[PDB]
Amino acid sequence: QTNKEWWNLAKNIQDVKCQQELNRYNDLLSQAYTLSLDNTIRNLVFKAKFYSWLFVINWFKAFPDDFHPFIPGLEMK
Amino acid sequence: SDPFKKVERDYHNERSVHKHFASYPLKFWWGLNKFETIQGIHSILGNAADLVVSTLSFIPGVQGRNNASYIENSIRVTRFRGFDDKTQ
Amino acid sequence: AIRNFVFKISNQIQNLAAKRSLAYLNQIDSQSVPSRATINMKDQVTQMQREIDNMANVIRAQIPDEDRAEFEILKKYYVTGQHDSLVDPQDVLLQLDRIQVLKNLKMIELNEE
Amino acid sequence: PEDEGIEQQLDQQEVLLSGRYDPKLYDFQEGYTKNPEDDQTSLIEKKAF
Amino acid sequence: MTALFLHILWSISYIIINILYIFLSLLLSNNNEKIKQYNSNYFIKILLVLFYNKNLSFYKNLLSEDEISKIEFERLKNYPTLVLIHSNLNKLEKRNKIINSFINFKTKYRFYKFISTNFNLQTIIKNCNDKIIFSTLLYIVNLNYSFFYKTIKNTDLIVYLLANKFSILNDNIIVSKFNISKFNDYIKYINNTNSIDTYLEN
Amino acid sequence: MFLGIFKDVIKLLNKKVVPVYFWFFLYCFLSTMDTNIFVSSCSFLKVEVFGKDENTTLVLLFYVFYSLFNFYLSRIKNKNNYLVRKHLYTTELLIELILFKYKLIILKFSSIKYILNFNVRKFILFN
Amino acid sequence: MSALLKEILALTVKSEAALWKGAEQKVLSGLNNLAKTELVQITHHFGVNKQGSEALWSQLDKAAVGAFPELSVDETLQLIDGFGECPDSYTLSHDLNQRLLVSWEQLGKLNFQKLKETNPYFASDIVNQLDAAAAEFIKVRPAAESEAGGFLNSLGVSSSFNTTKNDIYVVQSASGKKLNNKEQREAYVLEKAQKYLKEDPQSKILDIIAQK
Amino acid sequence: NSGNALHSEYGYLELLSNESVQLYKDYYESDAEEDFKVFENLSSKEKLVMIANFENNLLPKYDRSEVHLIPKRQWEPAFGVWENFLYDITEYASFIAP
Ligand SMILES: CCCCCCCCCCCCCCCCCC(=O)OC[C@H](COP(=O)([O-])OCC(O)COP(=O)([O-])OC[C@@H](COC(=O)CCCCCCCCCCCCCCCCC)OC(=O)CCCCCCCCCCCCCCCCC)OC(=O)CCCCCCCCCCCCCCCCC
Ligand SMILES: CCCCCCCCCCCCCCCCCC(=O)OC[C@H](COP(=O)([O-])OCC(O)COP(=O)([O-])OC[C@@H](COC(=O)CCCCCCCCCCCCCCCCC)OC(=O)CCCCCCCCCCCCCCCCC)OC(=O)CCCCCCCCCCCCCCCCC
Ligand SMILES: CCCCCCCCCCCCCCCCCC(=O)OC[C@H](COP(=O)([O-])OCC(O)COP(=O)([O-])OC[C@@H](COC(=O)CCCCCCCCCCCCCCCCC)OC(=O)CCCCCCCCCCCCCCCCC)OC(=O)CCCCCCCCCCCCCCCCC
Ligand SMILES: CCCCCCCCCCCCCCCCCC(=O)OC[C@H](COP(=O)([O-])OCC(O)COP(=O)([O-])OC[C@@H](COC(=O)CCCCCCCCCCCCCCCCC)OC(=O)CCCCCCCCCCCCCCCCC)OC(=O)CCCCCCCCCCCCCCCCC
Ligand SMILES: CCCCCCCCCCCCCCCCCC(=O)OC[C@H](COP(=O)([O-])OCC(O)COP(=O)([O-])OC[C@@H](COC(=O)CCCCCCCCCCCCCCCCC)OC(=O)CCCCCCCCCCCCCCCCC)OC(=O)CCCCCCCCCCCCCCCCC
Ligand SMILES: CCCCCCCCCCCCCCCCCC(=O)OC[C@H](COP(=O)([O-])OCC[N+](C)(C)C)OC(=O)CCCCCCCCCCCCCCCCC
Ligand SMILES: CCCCCCCCCCCCCCCC(=O)OC[C@H](COP(=O)(O)O)OC(=O)CCCCCCCCCCCCCCC
Ligand SMILES: [K+]
Repeated sequence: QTNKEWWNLAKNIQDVKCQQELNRYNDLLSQAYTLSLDNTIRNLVFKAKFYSWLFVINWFKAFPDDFHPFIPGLEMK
Repeated sequence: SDPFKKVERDYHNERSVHKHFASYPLKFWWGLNKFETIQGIHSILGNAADLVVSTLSFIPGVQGRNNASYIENSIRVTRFRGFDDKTQ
Repeated sequence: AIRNFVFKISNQIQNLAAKRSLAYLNQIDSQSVPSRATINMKDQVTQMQREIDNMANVIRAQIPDEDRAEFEILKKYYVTGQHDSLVDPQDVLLQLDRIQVLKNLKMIELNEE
Repeated sequence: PEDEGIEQQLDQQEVLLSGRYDPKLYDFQEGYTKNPEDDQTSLIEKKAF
Repeated sequence: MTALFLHILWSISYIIINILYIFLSLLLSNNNEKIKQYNSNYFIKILLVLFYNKNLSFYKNLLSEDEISKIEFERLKNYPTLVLIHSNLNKLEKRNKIINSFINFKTKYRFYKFISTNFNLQTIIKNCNDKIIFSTLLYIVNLNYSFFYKTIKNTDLIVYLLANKFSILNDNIIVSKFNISKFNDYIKYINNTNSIDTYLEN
Repeated sequence: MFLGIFKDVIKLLNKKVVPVYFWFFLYCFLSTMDTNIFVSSCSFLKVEVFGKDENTTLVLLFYVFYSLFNFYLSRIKNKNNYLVRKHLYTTELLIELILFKYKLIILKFSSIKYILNFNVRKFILFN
Repeated sequence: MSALLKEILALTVKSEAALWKGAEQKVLSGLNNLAKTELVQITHHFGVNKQGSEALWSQLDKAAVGAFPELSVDETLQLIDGFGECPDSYTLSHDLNQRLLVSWEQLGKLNFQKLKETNPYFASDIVNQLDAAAAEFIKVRPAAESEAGGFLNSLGVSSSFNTTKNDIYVVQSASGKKLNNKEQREAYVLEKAQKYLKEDPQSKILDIIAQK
Repeated sequence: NSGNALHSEYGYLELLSNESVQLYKDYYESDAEEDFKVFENLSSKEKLVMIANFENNLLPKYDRSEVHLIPKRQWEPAFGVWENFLYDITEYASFIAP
């Protein structure tokens, strides 16, 4: 359960054997969420609502950087 | 030179264009006074220059700032007071 | 009396400093807290260096092959020659200018073919 | 001599061999949790303990 | 301009210290022989490292060659800004003594033959003529270590450098220079040094 | 030792440490425009050069002349010889330009959040 | 031409007195007839074989001085090698030694420039290799000074490049072979110093090593 | 002279971690309900946890606390307050402190 962009980033990242070390790259691996969309008026209203809801749901999750269940890492790599 | 002509008041001269296009890219740096960091840098440089002038004031014809005078302190302290870049 | 008190203070300070500076070598402290702290510091340093290296690797992979050589030159310089006085940046600039000469030749060929 | 280090080792041995701290007699749990849950530490941490 | 500010403050401090030194000399015993006996003191050594330069009269004749060399070494080793200030001051020397070497072709070729026989220059430079490598090495030595030509013979210095370089290994080697006092250098040094390699002697 | 102190003062004021440009700047700063010998006599500098609130034409002409002269000098020097150690200021400027190019590449191919996290971690490690 | 060169080669290999005399005579007669390449080749062969009359070597010096401008890098190197392994009683006039010295220095400078331009880390790597095992007083040396002129040299002040010289050299073998220990390095340095002293009695390598 | 560790002081710590793992293996050798493969490719936190329980049994088991004698410089009445104070300061900076 991953995508080609994340696979490319992971394969470029080499010589890492520790989950904490990989988590140090969590921000870089977050680029896999391309979420490519056009900037039409409807898509812009969507993007706004979706990103606000994502911020709210992340606040409710309140997970730390150590536990990132939705960011694929060492096991899938 | 003839500063008298410049001093002379004129309707057209007063209502003409004084600042041209070329001056804007050469003088836009004056807007950095808005930043507290830049204001502090300038104040530090001015205070250092004043200290140097005071130390070298022993030579004739050079007088440093006197802390007793109110005008000097007020002008040195309120130079950036109430600075607003939005109002012309 | 006063001298003895001063020396007692000095001895306590020196023991504290020696502990704070070299407690990671021995196991006097249960659980080896200073040793684990030093190991963590080294791990963080190595992870930061390897993170820089991996960022360079991914940028290299994503970079076009035309300017891959320029990226290699810039990366090697930023890693090694920035802190070295004997490395003259003029030579690096000359290499960049040779690459730019090739690029300009290709550009003009495309324009006036 | 009653040396400090040797006495510390001997008292640690006495405390651990008294049998009052036998792991068989304890059901380790988080404690701070609202509900009774077993120890949630990692496998390596359990082996270290 | 930061260098100028540092130099000016150091000059003010030096003048004040010299005034204090003259006052102390005129007040106390006032004997240079007595003063010279304290050159090994901890605080006197610190003061010398702080305000001693070969182009100034402070302790002009009160220090020997060994003491001056030790003071210079300490300053160069554990005092960055003082080293900067004193290196700027050293520009006043204006020595600019440039001396050529190897006037006689016979002697130059004999030295080249000795170096070629006793050392392999292919290790230092790859895919190049031996004579060209020898000339390049001479040019490098002249550029870098010519400072010692005032006291050390060029041929002797070159032989010493070659022997020290080849003592490590008679093969291509890689050398990394680190200043652990700096954060970046320290991190790189600890990351690059491995205990297994040291044990294996690699 | 008074003569030694005087010699030390002269050396510390020597050109190689206290630039004559610094001395000239200090003199201009301390003196007014009517007492400064370099500009009090000269009406052109005091009026035409520094007396105009806007002298764009003269500034542009001076800049063009200076640029042409400096380009000619640099080209001649590069054509003649290049194995000469350059000034620390110019060397640092070139180093900064190269580092800026590399940083631009890194920013282009990296995320702002990742950059910020890496910089924060590096600063914490430095502390 | 080719036959004469082959004859010279064969006679030099044979290393007979009469053959050397005949060679010397023929080459002396045909110096003008032979081109620059043949002259350089025969000079190199005579140098390597360690033979040749003083008059022949003097005339070869004159010819080399005359035809020096039309020499390539290989020709210059061969001439240098021959005049290096020339007979002892060959005190040369004060123009060929100057020409050879200038040519060698120019070749070294050009090679240094080309190598540095190809790889900016060439000089840094060489200096690091030299200073790895060097002494503390050697490392203490100052830094290079900027010789460039202009405002910073006339009206301004240019800060020196000198900085703190407390550095640690980590040496690792590229191939991976075991490196020499401290005692082994000391023995190697001592042996090289002894050989250099034997070659030149006046060398102070002993004092240099004893310093640190 | 500093709180940071040198290169020679990290191989020792790596050997400490390896020795802790090997000590655990040796002690629990005769235990069926033990899988040692988990010790392969440990994380940094796991290595720190093992180093926490690391122990060295070749060290002396007695207390190493002891008393060292540092001879003093008896006060010299022939000098004076300031001269004696400076002598004491230089002694502290040169011999007593190091
Ligand atoms: C003068 C008045 C100024 C004040 C009023 C300003 C307007 C009101 C305020 C609006 C505020 C909210 C924003 C609303 C619009 C949002 C549009 C949007 O996000 O669309 C996504 C659209 C798609 O982007 P994407 O999916 O990320 O990638 C596109 C790729 O290029 C891939 O594309 P491709 O290569 O496959 O080719 C297709 C591409 C091809 O696009 C091109 O680049 C081709 C260019 C062709 C010529 C462009 C000019 C003709 C159209 C002008 C706009 C209509 C009139 C505006 C003036 C109204 C008043 C008189 O077209 C598209 O992808 C779709 C474009 C359609 C969206 C824009 C049309 C509406 C813009 C005007 C505002 C809408 C409300 C108007 C209300 C009044 C009138 C009803 O994004 C853009 O392209 C944005 C471009 C920049 C827009 C700037 C704002 C509009 C400026 C119009 C010109 C006005 C004169 C200049 C001076 C203005 C004052 C400084
Ligand atoms: C600056 C200019 C303006 C803004 C421009 C646009 C934004 C630019 C910056 C951001 C660009 C990136 C945008 C996001 C890209 C996607 C990132 C991503 O991957 O995040 C997704 C994230 C992945 O993270 P993870 O894998 O969970 O790892 C957690 C780690 O902690 C790792 O966590 P993480 O690092 O991945 O954190 C993700 C976080 C990264 O983004 C951020 O951290 C946000 C950065 C920008 C905002 C920073 C704000 C800082 C505030 C404090 C500073 C002072 C503020 C003062 C303000 C004064 C004035 C008010 O994503 C967001 O929250 C994106 C929000 C973007 C919109 C920002 C604007 C929000 C405005 C809200 C206004 C307030 C509310 C409305 C008004 C209320 C009052 C009337 O989550 C998901 O994939 C969600 C999946 C969907 C299902 C979730 C279900 C949750 C519930 C079940 C949980 C249990 C699961 C099952 C059990 C366990 C497993 C078996
Ligand atoms: C080697 C080089 C060679 C070069 C050679 C060639 C050279 C050529 C010539 C070049 C010449 C160049 C000369 C010029 C260069 C220097 C120019 C200069 O001075 O500029 C520096 C300039 C100087 O600052 P300043 O104006 O003097 O500061 C005023 C004082 O702070 C006074 O402030 P205040 O006290 O009156 O009230 C504000 C209050 C702080 O009170 C507040 O909290 C104010 C909150 C305001 C509203 C924030 C709303 C946030 C929500 C989004 C925006 C909503 C829309 C409305 C926004 C309105 C505007 C804020 O400030 C404090 O008291 C803070 C304590 C001061 C010490 C700490 C300093 C921290 C950094 C400063 C910013 C801190 C912001 C904190 C925000 C809150 C965090 C919890 O610095 C800045 O512009 C700020 C720092 C940089 C910010 C970068 C942001 C990048 C974008 C980030 C996007 C993602 C995050 C977005 C959300 C925010 C984070 C959660
Ligand atoms: C504080 C005391 C003030 C006393 C005032 C008394 C009145 C007389 C003043 C005399 C000095 C000025 C006139 C003579 C200058 C002669 C220069 C010369 O020929 O030297 C060759 C000298 C050769 O360099 P070097 O020694 O080899 O060192 C190599 C370094 O790379 C070169 O750098 P460095 O490490 O040597 O240090 C200089 C460095 C800076 O050093 C300093 O800070 C200087 C500190 C003060 C030094 C004061 C020295 C003079 C003291 C005179 C008074 C003595 C009094 C003694 C009596 C007793 C007093 C109690 O300057 C720069 O290179 C700055 C360039 C970048 C612009 C920075 C400013 C804007 C901010 C840009 C931020 C961009 C960030 C990124 C983007 C952010 C976006 C948001 O050339 C230069 O340094 C070129 C500098 C070009 C830029 C200068 C103008 C920009 C501002 C400079 C810093 C601020 C001070 C400005 C003057 C303030 C006057 C009140
Ligand atoms: C509330 C205010 C705001 C600030 C906060 C409050 C701060 C409170 C600070 C309190 C400090 C308490 C210090 C207690 C020390 C007790 C020492 C001790 O054990 O006593 C026995 C000791 C017995 O002497 P001894 O060791 O047996 O030696 C006698 C032998 O027969 C002779 O043996 P010898 O001949 O073999 O060799 C020694 C001889 C060898 O000759 C020397 O080395 C003599 C050197 C004379 C000075 C040379 C420089 C002249 C230029 C002026 C000073 C500029 C500063 C640079 C000083 C460089 C180092 C001297 O020198 C002597 O005779 C040694 C005694 C020298 C006393 C004469 C000088 C006194 C004034 C010093 C300067 C004070 C600061 C002035 C700042 C500027 C004011 C405008 O008592 C004395 O003889 C001296 C007692 C001195 C008591 C000083 C109390 C000062 C209280 C007021 C402080 C504020 C002053 C104004 C500044 C305000 C700034 C805000
Ligand atoms: C004086 C001027 C003050 C101006 C202050 C304006 C502040 C506005 C703050 C809005 C916050 C909205 C938060 C909800 C989420 C929004 C969408 C989002 O997350 O962005 C990323 C989204 C997603 O883009 P993306 O998909 O490319 O994201 C890239 C990141 N990855 C790769 C991970 C996907 O960006 C957009 O869709 C475009 C954003 C910019 C749109 C600009 C529209 C015009 C704005 C005009 C000015 C502001 C309005 C008028 C103000 C008047 C004041 C008087
Ligand atoms: C043919 C040559 C004639 C002149 C020869 C001697 C000139 C020596 C002095 C140099 C000129 C100083 C002019 C000062 C008055 C002035 O400019 O006056 C015009 C305005 C005055 O500013 P204010 O209105 O804020 O007082 O200047 C500016 O806005 C700043 C411009 C720069 C001035 C200093 C010079 C900088 C270096 C110039 C080259 C860089 C690019 C410049 C823009 C194209
Ligand atoms: K330590």
